[PDB]
Amino acid sequence: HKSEVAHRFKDLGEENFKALVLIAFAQYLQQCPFEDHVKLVNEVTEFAKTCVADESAENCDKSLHTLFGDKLCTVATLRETYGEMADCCAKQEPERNECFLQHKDDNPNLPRLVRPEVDVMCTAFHDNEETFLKKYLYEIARRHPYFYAPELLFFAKRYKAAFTECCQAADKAACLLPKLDELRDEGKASSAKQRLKCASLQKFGERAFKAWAVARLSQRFPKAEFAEVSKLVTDLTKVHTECCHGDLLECADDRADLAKYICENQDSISSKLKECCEKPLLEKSHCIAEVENDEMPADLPSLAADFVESKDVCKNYAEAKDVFLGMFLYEYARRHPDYSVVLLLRLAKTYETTLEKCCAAADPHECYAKVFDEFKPLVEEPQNLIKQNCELFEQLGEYKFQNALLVRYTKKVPQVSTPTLVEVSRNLGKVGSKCCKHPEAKRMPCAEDYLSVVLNQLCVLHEKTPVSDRVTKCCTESLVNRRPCFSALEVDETYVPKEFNAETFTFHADICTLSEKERQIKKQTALVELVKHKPKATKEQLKAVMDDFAAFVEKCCKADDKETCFAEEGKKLVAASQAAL
Ligand SMILES: Cc1ccc(C)c(OCCCC(C)(C)C(=O)O)c1
Ligand SMILES: Cc1ccc(C)c(OCCCC(C)(C)C(=O)O)c1
Ligand SMILES: CCCCCCCCCCCCCC(=O)O
Ligand SMILES: CCCCCCCCCCCCCC(=O)O
Repeated sequence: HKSEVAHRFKDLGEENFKALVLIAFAQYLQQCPFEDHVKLVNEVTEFAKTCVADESAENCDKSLHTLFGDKLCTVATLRETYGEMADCCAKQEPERNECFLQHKDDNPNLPRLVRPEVDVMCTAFHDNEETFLKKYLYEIARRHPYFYAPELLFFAKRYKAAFTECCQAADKAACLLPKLDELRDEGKASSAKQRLKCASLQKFGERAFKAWAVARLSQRFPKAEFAEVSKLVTDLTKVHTECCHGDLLECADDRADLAKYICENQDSISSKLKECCEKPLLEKSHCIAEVENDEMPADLPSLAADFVESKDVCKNYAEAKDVFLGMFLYEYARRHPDYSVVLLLRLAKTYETTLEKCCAAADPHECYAKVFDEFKPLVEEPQNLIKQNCELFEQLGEYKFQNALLVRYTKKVPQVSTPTLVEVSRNLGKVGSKCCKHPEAKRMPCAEDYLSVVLNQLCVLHEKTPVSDRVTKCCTESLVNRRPCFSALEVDETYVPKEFNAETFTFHADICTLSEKERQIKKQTALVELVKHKPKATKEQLKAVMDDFAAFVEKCCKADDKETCFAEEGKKLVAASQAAL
């Protein structure tokens, strides 16, 4: 209205406003120390409060984009520190705003953030809670300058909950450390998913995006009508396109506007939105993105009527193909919330191929008559992969599951580096955890969401140490072919066992006192190495060498002459194994 800064202040509230302003500057002034940022926040906050007191006070009618840039431009070492960024200040708005968007830093070469000791954290949290929370807010934002600010704030609030609860329990570290572990992983996945969505919008184009969204929205809002779903999809395409361009306030406005539309139209969308639609602006859109699926309408027709039997299949289709294809997607997805989106895209692509062929025939009905038979194999390939894999995760536990993967994937592509093999296999294990805990109906969606980041991370690592043609092929396959391509790779039978290195298999009882995390990685590294030298070992025959180590490392670790037990029985464990494999 009259004062944008006043409006935002009154809507977010002071606490939220302060945290968001800190995030906003942190992501642009990535090198300025925490103290300089607290300074800007307080200066910006004092000015806001003057505009809340009196909306027509001086400078209160300036745009928030204008006020943000001005404040960026008053930083004294701007030219010194950020170089080219300072030349943005020589421009008029809106070219100045656009100039700042281009000069952030994806890789600020800052040191790794080190998790202090539990008691060092709980005493810092008790002493100056705000200073403690906000510094960590600063450190994350400057390292993820593209992370959507409100989402980062919601994480911060969770961090607060964990420290509040655990810094008072008997075993602090037992309470706090799994929580820190979950939050970090979930924040890393959210960050990768955000950048991957924008990368996918450019790589694959707007058609692919609309197809994906139709399917997803139809699963979540099965009672909505096609036209309403398609109207939602049109807007979300704008929103994602704006957000990916990078301007935080424009992204926030577009998201907030969509949430308002949806909340003013719950009757046409979903019966599960009531609670989200009571929450304050800051949380509404995030709440909606996570709402559970509506119950689908009872007693829906077979898709056969409108898509196989009807006389006007080919006539309906040729009039507007993507509309007709999107109605198919809509009708299939609403009945199938248990499917992955990509599966639904494979079915729609199958239907599209058949109509392209058969609508040219003299008797289209005769040609496309058996099109639904073509769906059965596509549906069962990923259901079988889920059922089977999730049986093993229920049958081994995370760690042993992880070990089974290491063997499988090293045997498949034994040229991949050991750290990549280890990182990715461990992550795949964690996909098991997040997803096999869900009932059938939620399995394929869960696996799809997390696989997409895990497999992407594997591909990104792979572009930079390319050892395998077959891996490269799957990383540059189509959207729908990527995961099936991975699943299809055969064991490398034409491989050459890796040269033996005595040191690689040598443990120096360093092992008995390491964190369990490190003990796992070390065991897992060697397991990979084991398989890299002896690729031809058999299931039951490997379990042999593995169970030698099982007992070995246990007896040479019980306090005593550790040092030479790992020197003696070790050369004894190496030698027995080479001849046995
Ligand atoms: C092919 C492609 C290209 C670009 C993007 C962003 C894609 O993801 C769709 C966004 C998913 C959405 C709509 C946010 C949801 O699940 O609610 C897919
Ligand atoms: C660590 C690594 C190295 C090399 C490859 C090829 C990997 O592929 C993982 C495919 C995962 C999936 C889709 C669940 C499957 O097994 O079918 C993994
Ligand atoms: C310098 C002022 C920067 C202020 C940025 C904070 C406003 C962004 C949050 C808007 C609330 C969330 C909207 C939404 O995503 O639904
Ligand atoms: C290795 C553990 C990962 C979790 C269990 C395997 C999941 C199989 C994936 C099936 C669905 C993938 C999505 C798709 O391509 O349709």
